[PDB]
Amino acid sequence: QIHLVQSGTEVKKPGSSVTVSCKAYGVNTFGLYAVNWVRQAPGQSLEYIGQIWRWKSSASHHFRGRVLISAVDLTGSSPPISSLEIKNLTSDDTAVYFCTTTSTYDKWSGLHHDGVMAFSSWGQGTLISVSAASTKGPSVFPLAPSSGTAALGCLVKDYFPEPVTVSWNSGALTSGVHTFPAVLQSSGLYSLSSVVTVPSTQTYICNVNHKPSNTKVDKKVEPK
Amino acid sequence: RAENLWVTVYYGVPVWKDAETTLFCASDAKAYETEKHNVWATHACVPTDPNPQEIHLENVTEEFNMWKNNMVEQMHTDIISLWDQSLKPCVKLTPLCVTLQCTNVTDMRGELKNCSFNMTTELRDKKQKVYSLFYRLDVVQINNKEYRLINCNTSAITQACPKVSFEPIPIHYCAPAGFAILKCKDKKFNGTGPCPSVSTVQCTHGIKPVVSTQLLLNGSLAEEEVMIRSENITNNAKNILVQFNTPVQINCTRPNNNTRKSIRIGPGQAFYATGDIIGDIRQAHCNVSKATWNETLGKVVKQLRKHFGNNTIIRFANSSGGDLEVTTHSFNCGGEFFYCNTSGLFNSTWISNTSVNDSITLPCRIKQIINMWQRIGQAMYAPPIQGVIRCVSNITGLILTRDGGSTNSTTETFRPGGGDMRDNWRSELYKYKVVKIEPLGVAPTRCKRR
Amino acid sequence: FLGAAGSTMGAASMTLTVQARNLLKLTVWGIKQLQARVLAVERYLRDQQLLGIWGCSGKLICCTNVPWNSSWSNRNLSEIWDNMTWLQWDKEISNYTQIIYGLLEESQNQQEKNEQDLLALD
Amino acid sequence: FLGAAGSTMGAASMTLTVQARNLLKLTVWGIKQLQARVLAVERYLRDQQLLGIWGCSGKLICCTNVPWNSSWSNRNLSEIWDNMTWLQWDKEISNYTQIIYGLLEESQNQQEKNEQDLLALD
Amino acid sequence: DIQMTQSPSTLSASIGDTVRISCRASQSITGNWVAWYQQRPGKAPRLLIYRGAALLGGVPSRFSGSAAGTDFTLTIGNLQAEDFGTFYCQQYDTYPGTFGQGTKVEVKRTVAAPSVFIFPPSDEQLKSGTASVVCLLNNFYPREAKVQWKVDNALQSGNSQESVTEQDSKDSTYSLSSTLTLSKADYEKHKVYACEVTHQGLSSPVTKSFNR
Ligand SMILES: *[C@@H]1O[C@H](CO)[C@@H](O[C@@H]2O[C@H](CO)[C@@H](O[C@@H]3O[C@H](CO[C@H]4O[C@H](CO[C@H]5O[C@H](CO)[C@@H](O)[C@H](O)[C@@H]5O[C@H]5O[C@H](CO)[C@@H](O)[C@H](O)[C@@H]5O)[C@@H](O)[C@H](O[C@H]5O[C@H](CO)[C@@H](O)[C@H](O)[C@@H]5O[C@H]5O[C@H](CO)[C@@H](O)[C@H](O)[C@@H]5O)[C@@H]4O)[C@@H](O)[C@H](O[C@H]4O[C@H](CO)[C@@H](O)[C@H](O)[C@@H]4O[C@H]4O[C@H](CO)[C@@H](O)[C@H](O)[C@@H]4O[C@H]4O[C@H](CO)[C@@H](O)[C@H](O)[C@@H]4O)[C@@H]3O)[C@H](O)[C@H]2NC(C)=O)[C@H](O)[C@H]1NC(C)=O
Ligand SMILES: *[C@@H]1O[C@H](CO)[C@@H](O[C@@H]2O[C@H](CO)[C@@H](O[C@@H]3O[C@H](CO[C@H]4O[C@H](CO[C@H]5O[C@H](CO)[C@@H](O)[C@H](O)[C@@H]5O)[C@@H](O)[C@H](O[C@H]5O[C@H](CO)[C@@H](O)[C@H](O)[C@@H]5O)[C@@H]4O)[C@@H](O)[C@H](O[C@H]4O[C@H](CO)[C@@H](O)[C@H](O)[C@@H]4O[C@H]4O[C@H](CO)[C@@H](O)[C@H](O)[C@@H]4O[C@H]4O[C@H](CO)[C@@H](O)[C@H](O)[C@@H]4O)[C@@H]3O)[C@H](O)[C@H]2NC(C)=O)[C@H](O)[C@H]1NC(C)=O
Ligand SMILES: *[C@@H]1O[C@H](CO)[C@@H](O[C@@H]2O[C@H](CO)[C@@H](O[C@@H]3O[C@H](CO[C@H]4O[C@H](CO[C@H]5O[C@H](CO)[C@@H](O)[C@H](O)[C@@H]5O)[C@@H](O)[C@H](O[C@H]5O[C@H](CO)[C@@H](O)[C@H](O)[C@@H]5O[C@H]5O[C@H](CO)[C@@H](O)[C@H](O)[C@@H]5O)[C@@H]4O)[C@@H](O)[C@H](O[C@H]4O[C@H](CO)[C@@H](O)[C@H](O)[C@@H]4O)[C@@H]3O)[C@H](O)[C@H]2NC(C)=O)[C@H](O)[C@H]1NC(C)=O
Ligand SMILES: *[C@@H]1O[C@H](CO)[C@@H](O[C@@H]2O[C@H](CO)[C@@H](O[C@@H]3O[C@H](CO[C@H]4O[C@H](CO)[C@@H](O)[C@H](O)[C@@H]4O)[C@@H](O)[C@H](O[C@H]4O[C@H](CO)[C@@H](O)[C@H](O)[C@@H]4O[C@H]4O[C@H](CO)[C@@H](O)[C@H](O)[C@@H]4O[C@H]4O[C@H](CO)[C@@H](O)[C@H](O)[C@@H]4O)[C@@H]3O)[C@H](O)[C@H]2NC(C)=O)[C@H](O)[C@H]1NC(C)=O
Ligand SMILES: *[C@@H]1O[C@H](CO)[C@@H](O[C@@H]2O[C@H](CO)[C@@H](O[C@@H]3O[C@H](CO)[C@@H](O)[C@H](O[C@H]4O[C@H](CO)[C@@H](O)[C@H](O)[C@@H]4O[C@H]4O[C@H](CO)[C@@H](O)[C@H](O)[C@@H]4O)[C@@H]3O)[C@H](O)[C@H]2NC(C)=O)[C@H](O)[C@H]1NC(C)=O
Ligand SMILES: *[C@@H]1O[C@H](CO)[C@@H](O[C@@H]2O[C@H](CO)[C@@H](O[C@@H]3O[C@H](CO)[C@@H](O)[C@H](O)[C@@H]3O)[C@H](O)[C@H]2NC(C)=O)[C@H](O)[C@H]1NC(C)=O
Ligand SMILES: *[C@@H]1O[C@H](CO)[C@@H](O[C@@H]2O[C@H](CO)[C@@H](O)[C@H](O)[C@H]2NC(C)=O)[C@H](O)[C@H]1NC(C)=O
Ligand SMILES: *[C@@H]1O[C@H](CO)[C@@H](O[C@@H]2O[C@H](CO)[C@@H](O)[C@H](O)[C@H]2NC(C)=O)[C@H](O)[C@H]1NC(C)=O
Ligand SMILES: *[C@@H]1O[C@H](CO)[C@@H](O)[C@H](O)[C@H]1NC(C)=O
Ligand SMILES: *[C@@H]1O[C@H](CO)[C@@H](O)[C@H](O)[C@H]1NC(C)=O
Ligand SMILES: *[C@@H]1O[C@H](CO)[C@@H](O)[C@H](O)[C@H]1NC(C)=O
Ligand SMILES: *[C@@H]1O[C@H](CO)[C@@H](O)[C@H](O)[C@H]1NC(C)=O
Ligand SMILES: *[C@@H]1O[C@H](CO)[C@@H](O)[C@H](O)[C@H]1NC(C)=O
Repeated sequence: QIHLVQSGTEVKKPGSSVTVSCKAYGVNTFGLYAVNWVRQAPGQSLEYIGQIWRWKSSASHHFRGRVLISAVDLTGSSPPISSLEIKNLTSDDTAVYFCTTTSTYDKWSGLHHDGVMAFSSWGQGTLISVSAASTKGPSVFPLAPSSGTAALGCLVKDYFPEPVTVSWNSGALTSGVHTFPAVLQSSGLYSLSSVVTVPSTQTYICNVNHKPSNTKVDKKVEPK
Repeated sequence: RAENLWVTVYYGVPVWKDAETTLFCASDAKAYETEKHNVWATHACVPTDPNPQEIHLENVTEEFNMWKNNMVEQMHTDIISLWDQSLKPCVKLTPLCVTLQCTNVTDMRGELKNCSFNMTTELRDKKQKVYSLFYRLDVVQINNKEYRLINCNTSAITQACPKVSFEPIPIHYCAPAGFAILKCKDKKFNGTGPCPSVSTVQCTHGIKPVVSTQLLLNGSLAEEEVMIRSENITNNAKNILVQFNTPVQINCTRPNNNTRKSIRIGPGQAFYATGDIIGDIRQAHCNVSKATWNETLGKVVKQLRKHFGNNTIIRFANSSGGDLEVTTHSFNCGGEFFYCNTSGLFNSTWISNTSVNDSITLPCRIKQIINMWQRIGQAMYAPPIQGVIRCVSNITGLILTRDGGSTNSTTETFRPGGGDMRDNWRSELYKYKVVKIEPLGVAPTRCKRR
Repeated sequence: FLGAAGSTMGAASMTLTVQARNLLKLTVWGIKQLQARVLAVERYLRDQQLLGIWGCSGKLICCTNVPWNSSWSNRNLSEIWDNMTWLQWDKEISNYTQIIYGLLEESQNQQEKNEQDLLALD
Repeated sequence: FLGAAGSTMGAASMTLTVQARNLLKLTVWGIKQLQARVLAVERYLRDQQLLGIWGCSGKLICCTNVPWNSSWSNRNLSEIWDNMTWLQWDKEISNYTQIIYGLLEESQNQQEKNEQDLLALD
Repeated sequence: DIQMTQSPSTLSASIGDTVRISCRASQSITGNWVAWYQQRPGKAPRLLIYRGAALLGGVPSRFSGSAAGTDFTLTIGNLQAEDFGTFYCQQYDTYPGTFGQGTKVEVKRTVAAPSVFIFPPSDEQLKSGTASVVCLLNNFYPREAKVQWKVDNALQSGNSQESVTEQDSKDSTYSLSSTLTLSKADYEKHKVYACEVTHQGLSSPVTKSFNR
């Protein structure tokens, strides 16, 4: 059926230009299907950017001329693809971008209203993080239990860019584990934590994998 | 109380919705003077208006899909239903299943069989010892050489009347009152997407129901560039319909000058047997001019690269395999049914813009007993024709398939398609669709009432 | 003939009139050229019966005592006839269409003719 | 829908509106689902032609200039609408029904339209 | 340019309940051009209802829309687990389309008190020149809670960051973190560090501290 597969995660610095692509699988053509680009700010609501419909590119008065939506139809080697380019990137553009499409063939369908429409099919989404910071390795610190019951964990600080994958005993310990989401520190570096609840010897460990910095570093946890 | 306007009924407002209805035919009221005892469709068939009306709708954009078009399905069932109504009053050949004693004709490996058999006369007493002439394709041996009708084990058989003809005549499809037919006037249209310039007509243009495979014959030419159409292009399971710019001259003849026995299997019925062949000893052949086919190919091979990429190798090859209707070029000329070997035309290999004598020929086989459209229970016997048959048609398009073997990023090969006859009707019907008019409408205005 | 379908509703009122109108012994195909035109006259009378039972009783344009509800396409009058088109218009009213139909036959010609009968007595 | 058939004529005037309205390629049974609905539209137009040629020209209720004869169901007005029912009513008028029909087409729309034409000249 | 207002921004509802989320537009929308979307956390938003009452094919009958003038409302009967998430209302009435504030539908369950744990700074971190004290709130309901930092019985503003886990898949609970970032110099000038938490589960004030 209908499948919208977007590009990978793009991390670009302010002032630069970013281009994301949407490969539309299952769509016979963009003639019978209108394509809309919508972004979602983190912790915030959804915002309409622009569209391409009847092969005519269009965008909101916010982005007029600053945003370029181009698309090519179904070819012999690949499904229909649409592309969005944003020049003059800023820090407020860090929203997650979505590639959407809608069936326009039904002329009396409630989906569309003369260019402005709803969105039937949604893509995987593509996150664009705009920051001037440079990639750095995470600093890992153990959290030792003093003494009801007991709780112990590891602290990951000052890494960039996201994400990092934190495990316990290399996936052996999956229960009672709560991994807190990364917080953006005032220094522009990310920090998170992974804590495990323990009753009462086993001598646990932390498994941290940061792919952008290629640091697979592992730290242990000792009670004081 | 609170002002101001009031509802008011308007009748005949321009509002239509996409729908489906039952369409009738039209023959141009000349086809009726062509006579020859109900040629093809036209008998009581509706006379076409001498001045058809086409109204261009300005400031309008309508979205079309030819593969979802319902006019195709009605026409397909029409030709099929038309076919049966033609064979009902005719003479049924049922007692032709008699044993056939056959021998090799006096070159080219004995394609024709001279068959002796027993037959029932007007009287029910004495049989009749008579011989006939059948093509190798019409008979099958059963175990001197003894043969039988090829259709007898599968189904029954009936003979087409010599009075009627299979000659395709222009047929205009029209819509009843309250409906409308939309026409796409753009020069370049692939059958899908929005249409900038749309006009409406009561009747579609002249459409000749020419049933053919691997070659669209006597069709409508495209405008400017040649057209490439496919339901799902990247999908190799879907056929690719092509529309030509310039028509291709093709000659198919029956280089056998024949005679009709007109044997009497009464009372009242007379069968037309194939007598001896007087003339060139030859197999049926189809001619295509080397210069004209090549030029089209060069223009067509460039259009595929608007999809398959600027640079790539496109190789052509003959049919993969299957039923005879699929593997050969099937059509009707002069009442006879030819099956042509198109393998000679499709032998080529192309470069980015180019490919690495005065004439060409194509061996054709003749089969009188046919089941088209995968019909079981009814087999039609094409009656023999006096003299040599010669016919000239336009080749206006193709039915093509893409190989599934990939190596998608390397090269692609295309082969002649077949099967579904709806594609043949989709070739002429791509620019039309049916909508029903909704005249009733309501609008607010001040008039109220006394 | 449909020429104003792309034009505005205001311009579409001029050409309204053109839209109103544009052996037989065979065993088969006789039903094909019949079934089409019979449902046509059935579809024709289907519209005309509605025209009579409403406050029209006549063709083309006719008015009624049904007040236009604000909740039904709240608009500017020039935003309707001058700035908008019929296909685009029927699109929004699609929800209230069945509601309006009831007001014509029930609220009017049922309650109007009876109102008329009472006003015709004196 | 016929709900007042048992009720009095006076109550039966409220629900009057509801009474107004409620492949095909087969060789056989196609004539069975056809012959029924064709006489239906024939029976339909048969009533409507009478409605036009009389002083109605419109559906539901309409009045006329034909005076009610005493010899035709001499009655009390409240004995008709309030105390009596339609099936019971059509029963007595059964004799004068054909007489009344003549007064509508002849005495009115024949003599009225001509009367109107003479009143429309001045 | 239309502005969409949703109420509430988030709500607590149980399984089997009938949930009503309303929405109001800056102007009156007629022709009823309005859409409602469902978004489960970490997943792309899915289209549920268009034109305000019209349910999309494949969507359960439990969802019901209502559209009148400026006031719009979406009604969900027999609430179930898969229905929990964040919902959005959108208007395609005019160019361009604008969405609503969003409404987070949150699982209802008995109020659960947190178990507070405090972690003193690691040794290796102390050598870096900064010290971070981490206050922990384990599984608790509801999500809303307060954590204040008292140093030698004195409140602190700034240099404080908290983190909240998503509602747990099974326990339907939340977990909270608190991060206090200070330098090494300022860290040595004080003695006792305390973590004060107040939540609907405790029904009493709680404070966790360390004498280092
Ligand atoms: C069937 O049939 C049908 C019919 O017949 C068909 O259809 C078709 O289709 C096709 C497709 O395939 C198409 O084509 C397409 O188109 C599209 C569109 O275009 C349009 O648009 C554009 C854009 O727009 C924008 O911009 C502008 C500027 O200028 C403006 O003005 C506008 O307005 C817009 O804007 C907007 O927005 C903004 C924001 O955003 C705001 O602000 C504002 O306000 C607004 O709203 C444009 O540009 C264009 O234009 C152009 O063109 C035209 C013609 O066409 C012209 O007239 C003009 O003037 C111009 O021109 C120029 O250019 C051209 C180009 O080509 C040339 O030719 C000329 O000469 C000149 O130079 C229009 O308007 C488009 O987009 C596309 O494109 C694409 O493709 C191509 C190839 O083909 C290429 O080359 C390109 O490049 C592109 O690609 C892209 O994309 C892709 C995908 O996505 C990718 O992959 C790639 O890579 C690329 O990307 C790149 O680039 C970008 C930029 O762009 C960037 O970003 C990135 O990064 C990279 O770099 C195409 O072309 C057609 O049209 C149709 N047709 C009709 C008739 O319609 C179908 O197809 C069939 N089918 C089958 C199956 O067969
Ligand atoms: C007309 O014809 C055209 C062609 O002629 C037809 O086009 C065909 O359309 C179909 C769609 O029906 C396509 O199949 C789908 O393909 C997509 C995309 O697959 C591609 O991309 C994937 C990801 O690429 C990205 O990531 C990589 C890694 O970073 C990156 O490098 C890359 O650049 C890109 O950025 C690849 O994973 C994928 O590779 C895999 O598949 C190849 C094809 O089989 C194979 O060769 C590879 O070896 C590899 O195995 C490929 O490159 C698929 O996503 C999609 O899969 C869905 O459908 C299948 C059934 O076919 C189902 O089994 C799957 O589970 C999956 O369904 C998920 O998605 C649904 C939509 O979101 C969702 O509803 C489901 O519930 C399910 O999601 C569940 O699981 C996920 C985790 O698995 C979980 O997160 C969810 O929450 C949920 O639980 C299809 O396979 C054809 O590819 C395409 N043809 C061609 C030639 O491409 C068209 O259909 C025709 N139309 C008509 C009308 O006629
Ligand atoms: C104001 O007016 C507007 C007028 O549009 C009102 O909008 C309409 O409101 C109705 C109120 O409920 C809606 O009814 C409900 O519709 C659901 C979805 O219907 C649409 O989507 C279908 C799904 O399409 C997806 O899936 C297919 C298959 O995979 C894909 O191919 C698609 O691409 C999509 O991914 C779609 O199939 C429908 O289209 C079919 O039906 C409509 C009529 O409704 C026809 O016009 C279409 O031509 C088409 O019919 C053809 O195709 C089907 C096969 O698809 C054939 O079987 C047919 O014979 C025919 O050939 C729609 O566009 C339904 O799922 C839903 O049914 C469920 O729920 C009800 C209870 O609500 C149950 O009773 C059912 O049993 C079932 O559980 C329900 O019918 C209309 O969809 C909606 N839109 C329209 C009509 O276009 C709006 O509400 C009004 N406002 C107010 C306030 O009232
Ligand atoms: C795609 O479209 C193209 C173009 O539209 C189609 O090509 C059409 O093909 C038709 C045949 O299927 C053909 O019809 C022919 O018309 C010819 C011209 O008729 C006009 O001229 C004559 C005068 O010559 C006028 O009297 C007449 O009124 C017309 O104005 C006819 O000459 C053709 O008859 C001959 O051919 C057919 C088969 O093609 C035979 O059945 C027929 O019997 C005729 O053959 C005899 O006559 C020729 C000489 O004329 C002899 O050489 C031959 O051997 C035959 O002679 C013996 O047999 C007869 C009895 O059959 C006997 O009396 C005699 O003594 C001998 O024993 C035929 O009527 C269309 O004209 C043609 N279109 C055009 C524009 O030309 C193509 O089919 C379409 N594709 C498909 C798939 O349908
Ligand atoms: C399918 O069949 C069709 C029909 O047969 C083919 O199309 C025909 O193709 C031929 C040749 O390609 C063409 O014949 C020529 O037509 C010219 C007019 O267009 C004629 O002028 C010309 O006649 C001269 O040449 C003949 C042979 O050399 C002579 O016999 C004849 O008398 C002519 O000679 C005269 O003229 C010269 C000056 O030029 C003068 O000096 C002489 O004194 C004398 O006066 C040819 O006959 C047909 O016109 C084509 N028909 C159509 C309808 O287009 C088609 O090619 C076939 N396709 C395939 C694939 O085989
Ligand atoms: C296949 O198509 C090609 C065209 O792509 C055909 O090539 C054509 O060949 C003829 C010669 O046989 C060329 O005519 C020549 O014209 C030039 C210029 O007037 C003249 O100098 C030569 O003496 C000769 O007359 C013709 O131009 C050329 N086509 C093009 C477009 O240039 C080829 O003929 C086709 N295949 C066959 C069967 O030949
Ligand atoms: C096909 O075979 C038949 C015989 O079955 C041939 O007819 C015979 O032809 C010879 C001429 O050499 C005559 O002497 C015989 O009298 C014929 N017999 C009959 C029964 O007709 C026929 O000639 C063969 N095919 C043809 C006509 O070449
Ligand atoms: C159709 O044309 C092809 C190409 O000429 C024929 O292929 C020949 O097949 C025979 C065996 O039947 C081989 O001996 C030849 O070598 C083949 N020719 C070539 C050029 O390879 C084919 O036979 C023709 N007809 C049919 C019915 O297949
Ligand atoms: C043409 O029609 C469109 C939509 O029907 C409308 O927006 C436009 O104003 C119309 N043009 C004119 C000149 O009326
Ligand atoms: C195809 O050709 C066009 C110009 O004809 C060019 O812009 C494009 O880059 C080419 N694509 C390739 C070589 O993949
Ligand atoms: C209504 O139409 C008048 C045209 O005279 C225009 O000036 C006014 O701005 C319009 N107001 C609204 C609310 O559409
Ligand atoms: C006529 O009706 C009146 C009702 O007011 C009644 O009092 C009177 O007796 C009736 N007379 C006859 C003769 O029916
Ligand atoms: C019911 O009908 C009968 C006969 O139709 C009539 O006599 C009687 O008065 C009616 N009942 C009422 C309550 O009107």
